[PDB]
Amino acid sequence: FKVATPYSLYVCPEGQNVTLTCRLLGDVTFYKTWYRSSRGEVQTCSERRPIRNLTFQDLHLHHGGHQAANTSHDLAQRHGLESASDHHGNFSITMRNLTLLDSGLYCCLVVEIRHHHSEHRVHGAMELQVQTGKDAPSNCVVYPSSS
Ligand SMILES: *[C@@H]1O[C@H](CO)[C@@H](O)[C@H](O)[C@H]1NC(C)=O
Repeated sequence: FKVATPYSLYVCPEGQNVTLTCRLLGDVTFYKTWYRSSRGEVQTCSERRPIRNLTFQDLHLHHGGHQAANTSHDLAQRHGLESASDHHGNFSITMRNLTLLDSGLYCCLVVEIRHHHSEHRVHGAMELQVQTGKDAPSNCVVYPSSS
């Protein structure tokens, strides 16, 4: 049971939209959320820092394997953040109108809860650099995670 991050680096200009993506390979509930963190030597995605004033708890989803889930219209409208899990193990966070305060190390956490004492936690890490200089790209440049 594991998480694939297609892309480890996203380099976007201010004012763009970006979707950060994690993909799930593998009844049971899932807890899935997003937070900014840091890339430690032995542990990455431990510390849970806010994304634009919201926390992993605000952005979290809780859904069954036959189920999709997304954050509310009022969250999207108010914070320009949409977190969404489709039926195909695609888990994403869509950020509207990037500012330089959006840069950071983003983590998707996915918890498989098979039972009260049976939780498996997996995370994916990806950097978002929001650029502001004359050389900033016209839209997101993205760097694959692998091969
Ligand atoms: C970002 O997304 C919204 C759709 O919610 C759209 O109105 C806007 O044109 C988009 N901005 C860019 C730069 O694509």
